[PDB]
Amino acid sequence: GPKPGDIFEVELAKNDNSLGICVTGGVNTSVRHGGIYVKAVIPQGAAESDGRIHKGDRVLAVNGVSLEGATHKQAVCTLRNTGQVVHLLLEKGQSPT
Ligand SMILES: *CC(=O)Nc1ccc(/N=N\c2ccc(NC(=O)C*)c(S(=O)(=O)O)c2)cc1S(=O)(=O)O
Repeated sequence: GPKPGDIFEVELAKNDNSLGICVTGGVNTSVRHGGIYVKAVIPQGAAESDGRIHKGDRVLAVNGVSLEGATHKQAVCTLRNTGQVVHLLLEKGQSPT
């Protein structure tokens, strides 16, 4: 598989179903690393259906936009405001599934 600490890109299509993602992190929200961790995933929502993204996975960028620094609300509203195919950048070292 990909190595731990591997930066990998996922293009998540919202083809199957609604996004059904939420995130946490930001300015030193609950999570210490402030990483934009996936907070919730709707069962068989786009992330879960795609199987690549799950809860606890950490996003850093969104279509080339460093989401780091931003608050958890922007992080959610960002996904919520993104389109069908979105380029998500994630780095390994995420929580278990
Ligand atoms: C998984 C999760 O946490 N989802 C969540 C959490 C809280 C709410 N309640 N109110 C709310 C609505 C909408 C927004 N932001 C945008 O619409 C861009 C916020 S936030 O900005 O404070 O996060 C809060 C809703 C939801 S939802 O089920 O994802 O709508």
